[PDB]
Amino acid sequence: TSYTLNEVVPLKEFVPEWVRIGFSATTGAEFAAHEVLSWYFHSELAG
Amino acid sequence: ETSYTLNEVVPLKEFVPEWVRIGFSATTGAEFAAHEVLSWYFHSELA
Amino acid sequence: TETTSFSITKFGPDQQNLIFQGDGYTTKERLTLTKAVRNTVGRALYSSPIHIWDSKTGNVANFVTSFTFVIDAPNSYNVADGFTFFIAPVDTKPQTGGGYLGVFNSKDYDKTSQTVAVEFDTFYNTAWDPSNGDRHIGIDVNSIKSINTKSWALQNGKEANVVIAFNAATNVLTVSLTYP
Amino acid sequence: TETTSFSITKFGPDQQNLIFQGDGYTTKERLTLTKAVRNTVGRALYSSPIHIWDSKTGNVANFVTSFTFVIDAPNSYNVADGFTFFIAPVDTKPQTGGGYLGVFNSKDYDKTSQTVAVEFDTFYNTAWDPSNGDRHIGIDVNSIKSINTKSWALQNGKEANVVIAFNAATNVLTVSLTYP
Ligand SMILES: CO[C@H]1O[C@H](CO)[C@@H](O)[C@H](O)[C@@H]1O
Ligand SMILES: CO[C@H]1O[C@H](CO)[C@@H](O)[C@H](O)[C@@H]1O
Ligand SMILES: [Ca+2]
Ligand SMILES: [Ca+2]
Ligand SMILES: [Mn+2]
Ligand SMILES: [Mn+2]
Repeated sequence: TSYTLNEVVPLKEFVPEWVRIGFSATTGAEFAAHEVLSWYFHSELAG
Repeated sequence: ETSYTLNEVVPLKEFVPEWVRIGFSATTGAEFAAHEVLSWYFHSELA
Repeated sequence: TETTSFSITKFGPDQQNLIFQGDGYTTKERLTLTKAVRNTVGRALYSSPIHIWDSKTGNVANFVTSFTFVIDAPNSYNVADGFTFFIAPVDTKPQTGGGYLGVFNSKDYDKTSQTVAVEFDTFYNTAWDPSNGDRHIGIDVNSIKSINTKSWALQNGKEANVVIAFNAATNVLTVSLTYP
Repeated sequence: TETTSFSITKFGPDQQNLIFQGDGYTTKERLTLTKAVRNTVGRALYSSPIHIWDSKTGNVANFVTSFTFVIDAPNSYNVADGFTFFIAPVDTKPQTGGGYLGVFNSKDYDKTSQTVAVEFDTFYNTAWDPSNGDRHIGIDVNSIKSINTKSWALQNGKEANVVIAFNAATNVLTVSLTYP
């Protein structure tokens, strides 16, 4: 079962030149355990 | 086409912590020279 | 040219290449962002800064990330708030908890936030979520109010594999989640 | 399985994924560790800790690194002190300058050092360097006195391409320096 979403987001208008990436999760009045099992990342920036 | 190779068995697990930082250093003392790095590529894989 | 790449297939007890914030920590070879307890936040950041664009050339990076995650709720009705993958300033710290997912503070566009997140939202917050009340995948830039959303049916305790990719030439951010 | 990778084909003035120490800085597309100036120490570290071996399993990592560097001196006679690629604890700080190359403090073995360095040494320090007085590539573990060295002729002002590889199956560290 898959779900796909695509959007144009010109990142350069929104984030600084240098960023840290990561995951976030919260609970509030209601809750669930949130867990990541594996993670691969790759970025490339031409110069 | 001028090359210099040195090989040596170094059981790193005996000398260094599990988690390390890697990098470069250079120094001058009473004599000197400019020491510059133009590019750097690294890849490690731990199973 | 600059590239940064890494992969972690199994999380150890001391995963020193991650910055943990809030209650995030690693356990049973998983990164646990929250336990099943009320009112918590957990974040984990890769330790190296990533160069996403450069002002002297104007070039912008492509990137790809994929991860598998599990949301484990008691029953599929008592579940909140969700999970995010985000891109933020190097000094990012936990923001508001609850339905703001630890990443934003307002439904009002805040240019000083300069964080974009792809959220996997499990709880409908009437003030900003899609009116239909569904769980959804959304793309957020500078507010908790997604610019766009796709309804998603949570499969509780099931692993979801997601790929998120951004291509600088077309500025297109592509999100894909699959339950295998 | 854990992997860490990066390349910086060209250093810019704002290289935030490097930690700079002593007088090392980045300029004119170059990382400069030292200018041609007396009495300085410059170091640069990659910002992410890397997992080189694991005590839970006893596995150790394979890694390879490549870099190209330039030593530029007034003339070929008065050249000092050298350049190192090193591996050290996460909280590593500059040690003694001059002949100790910023990474060690003694010619005596000290297991508290926990540093191994591959050095490209251009000045002959009679207390520990090869008695032939030759410029040399050396492998240092916990002391500035190399456990093995190879003579190298400096081509002053020319760039050298270095590849260092470690193979965990055999524990062999291979170093090759090539001028065009
Ligand atoms: C009902 O409000 C509280 O709980 C929900 C669900 O957890 C969160 O969205 C919200 O921000 C508060 O924590
Ligand atoms: C004369 O001794 C000094 O200068 C040389 C050459 O720079 C260094 O090797 C040494 O550590 C001292 O600083
Ligand atoms: Ca919500
Ligand atoms: Ca020397
Ligand atoms: Mn939402
Ligand atoms: Mn030496």
